[PDB]
Amino acid sequence: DLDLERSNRQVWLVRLPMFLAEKWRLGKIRINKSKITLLLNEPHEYDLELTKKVVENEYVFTEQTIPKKTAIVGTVCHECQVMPYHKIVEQRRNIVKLNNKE
Amino acid sequence: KGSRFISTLQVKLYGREGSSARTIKATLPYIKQDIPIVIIFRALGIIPDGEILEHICYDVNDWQMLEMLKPCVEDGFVIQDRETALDFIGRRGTALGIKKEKRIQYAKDILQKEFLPHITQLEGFESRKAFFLGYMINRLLLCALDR
Amino acid sequence: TTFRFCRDCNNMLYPREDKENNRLLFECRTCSYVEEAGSPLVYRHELITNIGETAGVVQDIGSDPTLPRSDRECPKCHSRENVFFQSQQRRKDTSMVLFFVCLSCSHIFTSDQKNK
Amino acid sequence: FIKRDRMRRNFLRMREYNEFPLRAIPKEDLENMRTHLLKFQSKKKINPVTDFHLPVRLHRKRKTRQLKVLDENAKKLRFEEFYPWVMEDFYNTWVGSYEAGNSDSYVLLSVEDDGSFTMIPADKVYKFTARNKYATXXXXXXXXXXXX
Amino acid sequence: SLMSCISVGTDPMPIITFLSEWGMEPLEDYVPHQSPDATRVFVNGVWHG
Amino acid sequence: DESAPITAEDSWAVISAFFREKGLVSQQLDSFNQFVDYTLQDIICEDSTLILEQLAQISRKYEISFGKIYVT
Amino acid sequence: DNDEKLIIRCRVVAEEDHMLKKIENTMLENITLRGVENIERVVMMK
Ligand SMILES: [Zn+2]
Ligand SMILES: [Zn+2]
Repeated sequence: DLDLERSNRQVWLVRLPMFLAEKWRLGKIRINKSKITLLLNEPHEYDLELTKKVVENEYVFTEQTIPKKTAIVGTVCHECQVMPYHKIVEQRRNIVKLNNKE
Repeated sequence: KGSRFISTLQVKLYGREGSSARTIKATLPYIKQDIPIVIIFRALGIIPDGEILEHICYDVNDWQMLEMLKPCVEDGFVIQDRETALDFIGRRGTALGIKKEKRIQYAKDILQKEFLPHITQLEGFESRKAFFLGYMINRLLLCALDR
Repeated sequence: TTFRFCRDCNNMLYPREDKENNRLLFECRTCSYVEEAGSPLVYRHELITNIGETAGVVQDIGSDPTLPRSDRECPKCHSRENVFFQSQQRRKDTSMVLFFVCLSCSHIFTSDQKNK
Repeated sequence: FIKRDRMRRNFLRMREYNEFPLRAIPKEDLENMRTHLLKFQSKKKINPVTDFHLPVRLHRKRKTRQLKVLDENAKKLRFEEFYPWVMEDFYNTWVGSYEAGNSDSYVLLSVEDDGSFTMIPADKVYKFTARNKYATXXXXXXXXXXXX
Repeated sequence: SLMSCISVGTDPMPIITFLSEWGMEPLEDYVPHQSPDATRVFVNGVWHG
Repeated sequence: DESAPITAEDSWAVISAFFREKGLVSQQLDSFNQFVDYTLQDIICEDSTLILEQLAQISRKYEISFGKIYVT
Repeated sequence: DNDEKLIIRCRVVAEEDHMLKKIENTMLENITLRGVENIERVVMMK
C-alpha cells in the first residue's frame, strides 16, 4: 500500500565535513541574497556553496517478493556543500596524519 | 597485502590495420572465451551506448575513436539488456553452476569480487570499475591511433 | 562521422534511405524515432592522418619547466616569450616542424616557412 | 690537486539577509523511518512522480565434524538484502540499485512552511533506472542469433 | 650506486583521506561533459577521482 | 656570509652526513627491521581465525585465533 | 588532371552503405595500379 504523501516538499542535500557530521550523528542559516552562511551554537559560521542549481530526477523517500510500507517525502531542491579559527582545523587536519601501530 | 593475487585482466583489439570490423574483446578470469567490452558494460549496469562512448572517449570533438567504437556498439546492439548480459557471461564461462538462477548471481559475484581485485571487492562499486574499464579502453584505442 | 544519438534510447542513429520522398534519414532500430537528414555525408575514412600532431595542449602549458624557451615573437601579440614543441602525432613519417605556443594570448603559430 | 685531510685543524682553528534557524528532529521519527535517496538514469530532465501517474508502487522483488569459513556483520546484513525494489503503476518501470560509496556525509535540509529547516542524516542512497522502455528480449533466441 | 636505496612502503589511507578534504570529487560522481578539464588523481594505480 | 652559495667541494660534507646516518648496507637492515616490526603482526592478524563446526543430534562450534605475536 | 582537386565517384546497379564499404576495402587493398608483386623501393645506383 505505497502512497505518495506530498513530494511537494523541497529538500536540500548537504556534504558536511567529518567532525561536524559525526557531531550531528543547532545553528541558524543566514541566506544572503547568492551567498549563504551558517551560525552554529557556541560556533563557526559556514558559507554553503550552491553546488548544483538544477537538480531534477532526484527525490527523497522513506520506508516504514516482500512488499513493505513505502512513503514518499519530497523533491530535491538544490545540491549544496558546506565550506569552512581555521588554523586549528588545519592543524587538526595535519594532526590526523600521525596514526601509528604498536 | 594478503593472498598474493595473480589474476591479470587483458583487453584485446582484434583486426589488423587496414581491414574493417576491428572489434574489441576483453578476457575475464574463470570465463573461457573472450567477451566484448560493451557486453561487460551491460553487465556492470550501464545499458545505453551513449554513456558507454561517454566513459570510453572523454572528448566529443574527436570522431576517430568513436568511429572505431562502432562495431562494438553493433555487437552491443545484439545484446541490449543487463540481465541478458549477466546470463550471457553466466552461460559463457564457468559451467559448474548448472542452475541458471545461481549462475547469474554467481556471475554478478564474479563481477563484484574476482573482476578487478584492486580498488575493492565489495558490492556496489560497478560504476567506478566501469569508469576504470573505459579508461583502459581509452588507452588501448588511444594507442591504436598512433598517438 | 559525427553521428547523433536517439532520444530516450540514446542509441546510435543508423542511416535510413527514404524511398517515398527520396531523402536521407536517421533511425534508431530499437524504437520508432527517425529524424531528418541535414547533410548527405555519412562516412569519411580519411587515410593520411595529419591531426594529433598538436595534441595535449592545456591552459597550464606555460608552467611546464621541462619544456624549452625561445625568443621568437608572436605574429599576433608580438610576444618574444613563448614555448615551442614538435608534433605530438608519433609516427615514422612525422615531420620535425616546430610548434610555437605564445605565453600571452595562448596562440599556436608554427615555424613552417613552406606551408602555413 | 691533493686530498685535503687536515680539515680537523682548520675547523678547530676556525670554530538583504534572512536568518533562519536549524533544528534536529527528535530521534523517534528517525527510529520509525529510514531516509534513502533517489536518482534516476533516463537522461530526461523532468520525470516527476506526479507524471509517473498512479498507483505508484515501490516494492522489493551425512557429514561428520567439518570446517566453516567466517564473515562479519554489516556486510552480511547488506548481503542478505539482495532483492532490489521497483516502482510501477498497474506502464512505467523503475528498478533501483545501491550506491554505497555515496554514503559518507549526506545531510538533508528539508524545507517546511516556515523559513526554518529540518536536518535529517541520510541512511543510504539508490540509483533508479527506467526499465523496459522498448519492451523486447529473447535469451536463447539471441544466443542462436549471435552465432551467425 | 653509492647513494641508491630501496623504498619500504607506507600507508596510502591518510593521503586519500587528505585529498577529499580540499574538494577532490569522487569517481562515481564524474561527468566528462560537466568537467572535461578535470585532472585525474591516481593513488597506486587506483583511480579514486 | 651564512646565506652564501655553496661550492662543489662543500657537497662532499653532505655525502658524509649521508653515510653517517644510513651506512653502506642500510636497505637490508631497514627492510628486515620493518618486516620484523609490521609484517609479522600483519601476517598473523590477516588470517588467524579458524573455527571447527561440530554437529550433534544440538549444534556446536569451536574457535582458535592468534593475537599479538612475540619475538625474542 | 587539370582539376586542382582529384575526384573519383562510383555507384552500383538492405542499406547500400555496407555494400559500398566492402567495395572500399576491395579498392584500397586489392587493386594494384602497376608493377609486379613483392617489389618496393627501387633504388638507382651508379
Ligand atoms: Zn531509440
Ligand atoms: Zn601570442
